[PDB]
Amino acid sequence: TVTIRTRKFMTNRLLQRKQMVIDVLHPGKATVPKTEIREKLAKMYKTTPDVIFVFGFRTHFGGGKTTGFGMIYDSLDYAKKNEPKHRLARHGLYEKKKTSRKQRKERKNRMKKVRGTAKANVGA
Amino acid sequence: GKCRGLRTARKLRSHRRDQKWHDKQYKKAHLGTALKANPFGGASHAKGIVLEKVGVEAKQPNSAIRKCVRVQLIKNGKKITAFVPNDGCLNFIEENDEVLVAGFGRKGHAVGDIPGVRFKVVKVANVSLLALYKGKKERPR
Amino acid sequence: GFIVIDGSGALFGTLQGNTREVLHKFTVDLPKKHGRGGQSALRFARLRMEKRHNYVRKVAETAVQLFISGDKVNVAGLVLAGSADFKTELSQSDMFDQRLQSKVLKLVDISYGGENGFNQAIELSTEVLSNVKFIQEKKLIGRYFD
Amino acid sequence: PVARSWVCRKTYVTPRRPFEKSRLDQELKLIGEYGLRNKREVWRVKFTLAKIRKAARELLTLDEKDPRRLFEGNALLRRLVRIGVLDEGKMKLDYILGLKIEDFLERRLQTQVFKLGLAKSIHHARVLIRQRHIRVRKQVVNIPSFIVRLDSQKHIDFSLRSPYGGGRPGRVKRKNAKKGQGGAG
Amino acid sequence: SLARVGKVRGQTLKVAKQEKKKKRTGRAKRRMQYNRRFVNVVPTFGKKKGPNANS
RNA sequence: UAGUCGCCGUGCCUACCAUGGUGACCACGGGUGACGGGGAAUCAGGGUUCGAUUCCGGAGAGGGAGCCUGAGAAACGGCUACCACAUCCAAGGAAGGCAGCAGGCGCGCAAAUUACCCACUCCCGACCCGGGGAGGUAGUGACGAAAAAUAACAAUACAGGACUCUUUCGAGGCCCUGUAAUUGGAAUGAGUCCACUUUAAAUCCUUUAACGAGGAUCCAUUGGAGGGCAAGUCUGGUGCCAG
Ligand SMILES: [Mg+2]
Ligand SMILES: [Mg+2]
Ligand SMILES: [Mg+2]
Ligand SMILES: [Mg+2]
Ligand SMILES: [Mg+2]
Ligand SMILES: [Mg+2]
Ligand SMILES: [Mg+2]
Ligand SMILES: [Mg+2]
Ligand SMILES: [Mg+2]
Ligand SMILES: [Mg+2]
Ligand SMILES: [Mg+2]
Ligand SMILES: [Mg+2]
Repeated sequence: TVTIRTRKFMTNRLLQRKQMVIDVLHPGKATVPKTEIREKLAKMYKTTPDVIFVFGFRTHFGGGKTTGFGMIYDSLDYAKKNEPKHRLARHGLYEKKKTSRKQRKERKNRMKKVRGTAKANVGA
Repeated sequence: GKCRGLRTARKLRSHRRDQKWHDKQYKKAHLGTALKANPFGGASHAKGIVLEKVGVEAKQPNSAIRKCVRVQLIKNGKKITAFVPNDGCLNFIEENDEVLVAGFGRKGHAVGDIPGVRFKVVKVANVSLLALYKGKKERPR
Repeated sequence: GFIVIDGSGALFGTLQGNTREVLHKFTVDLPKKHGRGGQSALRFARLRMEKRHNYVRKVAETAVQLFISGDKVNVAGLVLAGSADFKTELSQSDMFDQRLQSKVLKLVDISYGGENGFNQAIELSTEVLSNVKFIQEKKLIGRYFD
Repeated sequence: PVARSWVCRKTYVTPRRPFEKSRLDQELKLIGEYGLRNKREVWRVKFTLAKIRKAARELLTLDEKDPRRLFEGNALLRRLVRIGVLDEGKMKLDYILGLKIEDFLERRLQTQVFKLGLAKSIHHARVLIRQRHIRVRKQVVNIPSFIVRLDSQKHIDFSLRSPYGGGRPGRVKRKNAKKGQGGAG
Repeated sequence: SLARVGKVRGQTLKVAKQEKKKKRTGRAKRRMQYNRRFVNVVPTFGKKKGPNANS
């Protein structure tokens, strides 16, 4: 029982892509998940669902309208080439490393302390 | 005014500047001798140690034995007669215990029977004297 | 008066001629030496000495509260007490009052930390409280048990 | 250095005399009529009125044919006619002095609801509103103080997602239906 | 003298507090009050007696 | 007047002449719990006090002083002294500065977690790749601002009031208002809690299944009750004592 119109749709000549805010109507239910949303936009836009990365939905109070931003890239190669790291890890195909920022800093200074070949021995 | 001249701004202002000082309250605010003499030094509260319990007798028509307590402040060393108010609260105040003291709502003026006592006790040993009087909390022993 | 310090917990108690009294006692959750390894262990003793001194600040504050009276001691004697040099930091600390350093009667080491140790520190005092009948009793009954 | 606003103010002012017997009377009369929660709630209205009268005097005090006075007056007028207090024929800022608080309190939603009759009492109306039972033009309304414009006054009715509306029963009928059904077997 | 501290409060009879029906609250409580002022009573001659006026 | 220095003008500095300049229009000197301003609080109109504080300008990194290096420093997370204070030594020596962030001592009436991240904003660098306790994000936080629950309704009794009626008292009930631990079912979060979304990964919030309220025990407080000042000559104790 979902319906989807587009809003502020635009044709970008410089990445040769289209971008628009997807206005959904979804009465009586939660924020619909992104996996299904991507497959269904894929069939909407006559494109594979691999490339459609959609994010930032927010259901309004009252509960018959979510809003999230979306754009569709011309290739997988171009999207992977020029797309956010956080927006790939949303899905899992990319996975940021889970080394804490302070531990990287402490690494930097610990390496900064010693001169010479012991640099290799610095890493664990 | 009396000199309602168009160019006597200076003469007027000067006169005003001299006469503000004859007002007793302005002088009170701006000379330091009052602020420095006050042990509170422009403060609401002040901590202090109890060193003895004193029964000061009341003034006329009235007739009563007010229960005050001689505190010595830590920061200055000055001595104060902080009065404990209500019924049966003095048995709580043990000697050699820290109490937070406040004013008495008069800005340097004696109040009624208790002659020359501008201060009252709020806490005892991180324990509100109210809570002890009401019976909500207990003294830590 | 008597201040009793320990990594376990404190205790404050007074002493008349014959009678022994207890004034106050408390706890502090000073986290221990193991704390956190590798990263922190090298800088652990420095942070821990700061925290121990903060505990020292709290003990110091209690002694000022009790043994000071308008920057002048009202109780006659004050026996500081602790183990592992707890009392010495309390003695030499700058929070500890100078008019009081004039009248530091004694510092006394104890074990385990507590009331029995409070009693032992009285036994080390013994010679200091010569005027007291409790001390003369301690010495006499010490010979009687001999 | 931080990315914050810090712009806020108090919305109301307390009365200068605390125990006027006539004042206490008046606040109680109006409370009884309109089912309000306390006196602050009124006084914040008194504050909005205070703003209106003070600006209204400013324009009257200016000279006529001041382009500032004309534009500002016509904008104030737009807001008042939109809410639908004064009539569009009636719009002129001298009548603002001959003007009273009750006309603004009339356009609260708890009152407008009791007047409409869809609520039994004014208090019931309040209980319904706060219980999220009703909507306006596809927009769920939790807040009884909502000032209803004339455009959106007519479109009030029950909501579709409601036990009262065409939907599932509430928590208590869930308990009474489940408990009564279990009592049956 | 300092002998009499805390005499009377103590010697009075420490009576236990009796139970009562919980009072109405909030908006409804203020409603009830309004009603007890205006809507219930009718005009009566003379000087009005106070709320807790008992005799 | 003539030079020195200095990037130029000038007691900036040097030398030689002249003897001037300010002052009751408050100079000069002393104080200031004074960094300044943009502003805030208060108000009829006039005014009064405050303004360290997230934007601008100034000055400063223990005290004073001196300098190399550099386009730019009289730099303090660069050096050299003396002074103040502190840390180790095999005795010859070594090294030092949180008015950066956290955190701590001390002073006090008086003030927060050694948390996460460059994903947003911008900045630096030789830069399509690096770094950023600037900044942002969470934790605590009753300095304060906005909205908003802690019951609502019906039927039975009763007391009353517009109606018909009735000499009053009472009677008939279309009308009601209130009340009654008298019944009746209807409605909700707070919370519990599957599932998504949120988002760097989470959390909170919004949406949603399932539990979650009849004394809706899911127990709302602080101050008062002679006057000033809205409101008990109610009951028991004390008797210039206590307050
Ligand atoms: Mg400005
Ligand atoms: Mg500035
Ligand atoms: Mg400036
Ligand atoms: Mg500086
Ligand atoms: Mg320097
Ligand atoms: Mg550092
Ligand atoms: Mg610097
Ligand atoms: Mg410092
Ligand atoms: Mg960034
Ligand atoms: Mg920072
Ligand atoms: Mg009064
Ligand atoms: Mg009265």
